[PDB]
Amino acid sequence: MEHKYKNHLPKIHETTFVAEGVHIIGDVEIGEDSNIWFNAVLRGDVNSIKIGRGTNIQDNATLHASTGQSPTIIGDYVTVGHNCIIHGCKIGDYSLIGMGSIILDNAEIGEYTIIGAGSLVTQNKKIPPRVLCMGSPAKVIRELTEEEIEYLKNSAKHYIELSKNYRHHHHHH
Amino acid sequence: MEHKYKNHLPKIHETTFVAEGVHIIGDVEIGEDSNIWFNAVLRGDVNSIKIGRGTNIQDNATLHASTGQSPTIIGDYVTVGHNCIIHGCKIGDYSLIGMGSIILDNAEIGEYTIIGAGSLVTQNKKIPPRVLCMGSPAKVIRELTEEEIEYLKNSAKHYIELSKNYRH
Amino acid sequence: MEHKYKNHLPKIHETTFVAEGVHIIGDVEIGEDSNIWFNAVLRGDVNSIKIGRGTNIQDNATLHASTGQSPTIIGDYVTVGHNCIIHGCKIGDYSLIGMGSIILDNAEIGEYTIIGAGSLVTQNKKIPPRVLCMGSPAKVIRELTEEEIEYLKNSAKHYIELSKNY
Ligand code: NA
Ligand code: NA
Ligand code: NA
Ligand code: NA
Ligand code: NA
Ligand code: NA
Ligand code: NA
Ligand code: NA
Ligand code: NA
Ligand code: NA
Ligand code: NA
Ligand code: NA
Ligand SMILES: [Zn+2]
Ligand SMILES: [Zn+2]
Ligand SMILES: [Zn+2]
Repeated sequence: MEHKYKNHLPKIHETTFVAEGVHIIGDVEIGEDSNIWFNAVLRGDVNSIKIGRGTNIQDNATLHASTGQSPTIIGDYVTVGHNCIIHGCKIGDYSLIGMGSIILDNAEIGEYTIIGAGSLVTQNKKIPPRVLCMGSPAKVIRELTEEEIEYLKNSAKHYIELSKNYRHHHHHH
Repeated sequence: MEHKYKNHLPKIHETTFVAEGVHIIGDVEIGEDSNIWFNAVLRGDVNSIKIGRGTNIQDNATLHASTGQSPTIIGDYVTVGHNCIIHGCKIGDYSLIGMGSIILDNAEIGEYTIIGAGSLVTQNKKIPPRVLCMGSPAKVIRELTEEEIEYLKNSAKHYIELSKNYRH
Repeated sequence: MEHKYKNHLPKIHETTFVAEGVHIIGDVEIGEDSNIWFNAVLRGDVNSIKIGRGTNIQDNATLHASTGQSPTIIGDYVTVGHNCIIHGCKIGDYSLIGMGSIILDNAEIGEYTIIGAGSLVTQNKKIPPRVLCMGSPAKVIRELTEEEIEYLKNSAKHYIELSKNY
């Protein structure tokens, strides 16, 4: 579902997959090949949400922001895990937010970074590119390996392929 | 959406805002200007849920309770953050439950208290009023400042304004 | 709702309770008297999900799995708490996953085990039967008492009875 808020209707690319039970409200922009999964809520009322190209927002997640704080800005080929809370933060390209994590206002996650499952990235926290960061409050643990970087090169692209299988549902018996 | 459970139909004030995807079941009472957000579940089957005036229950949250344990009692002008799990506990007026927190059966949160995001308030835990409490397990950190009290004086009221802007 | 994915239709027992707002997709099998609560998502697209008999999956939870990793296999009379994330793991009979917990790929929870609320069981972790395990990352704390075993013997049964009252 797409809902209007004041003078704002969501701007959703024609190639974006939106699963059932989703609510996208107001000032939300979602780029090509991005894919939004079951029961996710993307609420752009008090502030804006922008999602780039080829990014997945997984099931039961919530995206929001705060009046007068940073907008929610998510780059390209990002993976946001199931049941995440993404709140007024910036996430760089190719990064992965582990399922069940919480990212608070004005935080920034560099590109090609893994946030471990169940992490809490607190307000204003700055996380560099190419690291593993995890815990509550989350801390930078180590640099990613070449294999982990390669995994991030393609994790979102596999979700794009998965979402195309759903977009062609009416082309399957 | 409201659902009957046995003999119980939800008692929702005429001015309560309820977003889409919400399921409110059974013995649930919600007061004037309270506002319930997308995909929240308020399940009053095994015990009662009561929410006062001007309280927000944010998106993807779950409110439930347990047999023979404490009902869920939430006061006025309370903020319950996104994806919280609120279970058989008492929450005093003007308090804020940080997003993604879990509050277990028989816990009590005093009035004018902030629970930090991602906290776990354990069973039977009593958190005093006018403090910041955070962590898993959650611990009292310090008393709130008057600026934080003033924030709590208005956080729920700004949510009321927000809900009215949807023009339901 | 039971959504088809490619050639996979969910196989749901006639006695399985499924609440409103639920999305069950693809290669998902759910057995007799199991009960799936409001807004839960059970997504069997990249891998399968199997749930036995008398098991509850509570509100706002998500079950999923990963390509090339272990399927999600949940036994009989299991309790999965509200807003849990259950991912490519095996859960033994009569176990209880405390609300808001996360179980990652290839983990195994032994039967008659309690995972404390808000816990994280990491990938490939094998939790023995008949213990309490809690924390993030979760650790085994102690063996369960007879009182707690009795509680696990009745927890899912109470959810079966609750679901039938709907
Ligand atoms: Na719509
Ligand atoms: Na829904
Ligand atoms: Na959640
Ligand atoms: Na790891
Ligand atoms: Na993607
Ligand atoms: Na609505
Ligand atoms: Na909050
Ligand atoms: Na509890
Ligand atoms: Na096919
Ligand atoms: Na714990
Ligand atoms: Na730890
Ligand atoms: Na059950
Ligand atoms: Zn918010
Ligand atoms: Zn419950
Ligand atoms: Zn997954």
